[PDB]
Amino acid sequence: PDTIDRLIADAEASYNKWRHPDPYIVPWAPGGSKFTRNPAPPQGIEIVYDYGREDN
Amino acid sequence: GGMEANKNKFIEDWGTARENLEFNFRWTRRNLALVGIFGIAIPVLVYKGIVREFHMQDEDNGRPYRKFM
Amino acid sequence: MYLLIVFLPLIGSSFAGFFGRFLGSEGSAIMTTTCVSFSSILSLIAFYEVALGASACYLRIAPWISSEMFDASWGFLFDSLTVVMLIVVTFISSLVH
Amino acid sequence: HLSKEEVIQRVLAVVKDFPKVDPSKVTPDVHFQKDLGLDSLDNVEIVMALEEEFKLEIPDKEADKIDSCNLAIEYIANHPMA
Amino acid sequence: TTYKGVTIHQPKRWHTITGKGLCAVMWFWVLYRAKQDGPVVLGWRHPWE
Amino acid sequence: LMNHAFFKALLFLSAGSVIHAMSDEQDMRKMGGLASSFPFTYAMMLMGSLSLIGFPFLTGFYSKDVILELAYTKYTISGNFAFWLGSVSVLFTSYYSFRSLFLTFLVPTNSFGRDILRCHDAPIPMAIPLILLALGSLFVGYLAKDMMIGLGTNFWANSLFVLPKNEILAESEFAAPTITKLIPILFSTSGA
Amino acid sequence: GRKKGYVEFDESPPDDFDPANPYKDPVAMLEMREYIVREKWIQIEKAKIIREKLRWCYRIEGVNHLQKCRHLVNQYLESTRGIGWGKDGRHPSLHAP
Amino acid sequence: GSSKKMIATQEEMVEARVPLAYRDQCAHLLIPLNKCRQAEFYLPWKCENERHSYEKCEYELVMERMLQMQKIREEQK
Amino acid sequence: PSRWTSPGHEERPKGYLFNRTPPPPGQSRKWEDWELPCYITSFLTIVILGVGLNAKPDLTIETWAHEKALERLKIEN
Amino acid sequence: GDFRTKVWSMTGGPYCRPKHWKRNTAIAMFGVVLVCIPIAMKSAELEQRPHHPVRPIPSQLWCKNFGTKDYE
Amino acid sequence: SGMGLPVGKHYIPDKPLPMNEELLWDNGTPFPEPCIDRIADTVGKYEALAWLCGGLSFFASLGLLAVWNDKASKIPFTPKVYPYDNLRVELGGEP
Repeated sequence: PDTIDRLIADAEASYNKWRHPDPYIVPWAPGGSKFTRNPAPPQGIEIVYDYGREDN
Repeated sequence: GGMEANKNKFIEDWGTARENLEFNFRWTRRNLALVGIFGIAIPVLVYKGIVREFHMQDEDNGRPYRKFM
Repeated sequence: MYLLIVFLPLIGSSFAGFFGRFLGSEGSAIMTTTCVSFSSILSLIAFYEVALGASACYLRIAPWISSEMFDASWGFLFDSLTVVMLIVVTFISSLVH
Repeated sequence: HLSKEEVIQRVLAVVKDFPKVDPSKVTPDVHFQKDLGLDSLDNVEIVMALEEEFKLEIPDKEADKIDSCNLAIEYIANHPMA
Repeated sequence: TTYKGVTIHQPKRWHTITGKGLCAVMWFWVLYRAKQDGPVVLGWRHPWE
Repeated sequence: LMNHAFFKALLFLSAGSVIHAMSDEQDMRKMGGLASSFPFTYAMMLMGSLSLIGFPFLTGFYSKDVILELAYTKYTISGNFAFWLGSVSVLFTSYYSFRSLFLTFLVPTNSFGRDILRCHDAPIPMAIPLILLALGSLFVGYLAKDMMIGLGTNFWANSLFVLPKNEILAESEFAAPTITKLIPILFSTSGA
Repeated sequence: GRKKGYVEFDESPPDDFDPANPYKDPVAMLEMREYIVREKWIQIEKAKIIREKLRWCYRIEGVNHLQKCRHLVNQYLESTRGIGWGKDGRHPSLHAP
Repeated sequence: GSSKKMIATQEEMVEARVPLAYRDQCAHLLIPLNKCRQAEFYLPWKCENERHSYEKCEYELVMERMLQMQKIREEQK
Repeated sequence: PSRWTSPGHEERPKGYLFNRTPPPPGQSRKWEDWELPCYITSFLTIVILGVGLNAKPDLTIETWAHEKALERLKIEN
Repeated sequence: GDFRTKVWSMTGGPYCRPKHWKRNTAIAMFGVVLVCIPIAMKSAELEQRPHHPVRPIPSQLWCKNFGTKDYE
Repeated sequence: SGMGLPVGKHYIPDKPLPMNEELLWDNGTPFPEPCIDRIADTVGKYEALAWLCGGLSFFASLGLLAVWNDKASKIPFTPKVYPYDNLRVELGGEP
């Protein structure tokens, strides 16, 4: 397992050296062109009416 | 209504540490160099440049160079 | 005509941004597009008049920044170059709308 | 949204279109290592092919977690961008 | 039409007609202008010839 | 500037039509084989790209070629620098425009099957601007040549001022050798 | 209350003002300062009038504006010689007599 | 200099509003061409005779300058 | 169901202005104490500013010096 | 959305389709026509054309400041 | 154009924050990136600086080559001379 781990580390370094500068990303995937374009509204959000009044 | 932010202990600690930076000053080498460069040398250079601009204007006008503090 | 050229996009933009709840997604689009289209038509007429008629239109409304000789103003210089840019901007804006 | 039956059919097509796989013994509830006999690298190749067909991107951890047909169908059906 | 399991609908008739006609107009304009101003561009003869 | 406005707006509108139809793909590595499925949009892209390259007697042929001729005829260090970089930029522009055309439309399909099924060409209000921009990218360069870039035109009146010692338009037109006039076309076809 | 809305000032330096000792009389000092301000403003407005007629010369005359408005250019540039109060950054070739 | 006398005068060049950079010996032929261009909306197929004459005059001027510089270079060598 | 023909779904713009709960039908909302003085002083500010600034004589030193400069230029010329 | 229907925004909001958008757009057209009249009259009053045009032009119908300016 | 997926839950800090967390341009999304992002993560900052300096040096070398060319010394036409004293009065000379 030790030489397996060193092989894994060397392969990871080699991959980090030769990886594509701008790898393809699905547009809606994290980091794509469509990421967080028109997201659905978050749940559990409340709008309060008559916030500031002179008398309650 | 119940609009108060859900305060995070670590965020509040970060804010307090940021606003209490005065206790961490120690006159280290980096702090001394930064004070001597950006607190003295840069203002002195700016003042000298401004006085030089005024004196160049005086020379171009032919007047006698003005007196500054 | 020329202040209409300059301010027609502004009128449509202001009305659609202050009363967009009543115009809607289709009404606001129609309004902005027709304002820009009329601006482009008036720009073509101005091109005829100025560039093809060898004329030149000058306008001035208010001094804006008025100092001893800081002679700012709300003027409008309508030369052949200005009119060519007017056509380019207005036509592209209408097509993009 | 895309129907679960169509998800099952497309995943089964991806699995069946494999060299080291016998197309007869492919069922929505088979395991890559156990039933139809593939190693880890064939599993990740199949996951990549599923991504390419379905137009979706899986994080590496979940891609490793996908190790069987049933998991593949479950994940693809739960994904809203299938 | 479908070939293996994927069917692709034909592009709309007005799409095809518009694209083909506009490209044909482009190519005919290029050819006509080349015939008219060929020697002038290529230096064979001046415009006043 | 006017010619570039026309054909560049055309290119952007056509690319936006392609992107909108392809479910906001925007990446050329997954866009191959759309010439058949996008007849009108591909036609518009081809017209605009040829204009941008400066295919003879389009709207880009009447603008960039004269710029290159003037850069050559400006016998100065800056003129030589500009001429060299302009010629090489014409070569590179032809290369990347034709590469974009090939990758987006003519290269065999590399996109996912999900986008290929649901692809529809530009609707009427996305096609009316494209047709007008194509007509402009065809005839604006030819119609406005004598109006704007002509020899001693009083069209500009006093809007644009050029010193008598700085006018080299006629010098370029009647002095530039034929090979230097034809350099942009050769570089464009080599880049293609 | 004011009588009518038009300014009434005197176009003459205030009397009992000593140039040798301008600070002897405070009223004379302040009135002389006001008069100097008024004279400088008059010169500024004269330069502004010359500038306006120069700009309209440049607009009316087209390509041949360099020789038709040369006199106006020279007049304006000599008129802007001593306009300012603190324009010492302007080069003496254009701001010094 | 040049081998062509300047037919157009300063007064008529100013009246016609000929551009400054083109107030050369061919301005007398440019003046009718600019009037034609104004009359025909600067269309590139309307004023042909005047445009051809003006371009021929400009080409003659440029060829005169080329001959002068060639003579200068031959004298230098 | 064309977008240019079918009427819109919502009868009222979403939400309420100033996040104010609408009064029950047949009733008018009760004004705040500050509202009347604030609106009266706003209207008074508008009318006072407009009327006074438009009716104020143009007795500026700039216009006075412009008139004097015009007189001096006419005298000199 | 679920909570966006309770948020009042000047420019409609997400998916703003009022029931009477046609009538509102007609009223907006009329408002543009009304507001453009003073602007057009001010344009016709303030335009200055020192050069008489070569051809008759539409601006000659209302604008009268044609050739009435001199630099003296 | 069209509604997308929900962004998801952001990061609630559970460990003491760094003293420069304002240099973390975090949205309401679980994928924050610093306000200053290096587009080419593969190359180091100094390597990128060296490559950019090489490109600018190529531009400067091409400019020096243009200077060494002396194209103005090989002009084929004599400078144009205008009539009426080289348009002195028209350009603004003293009449």
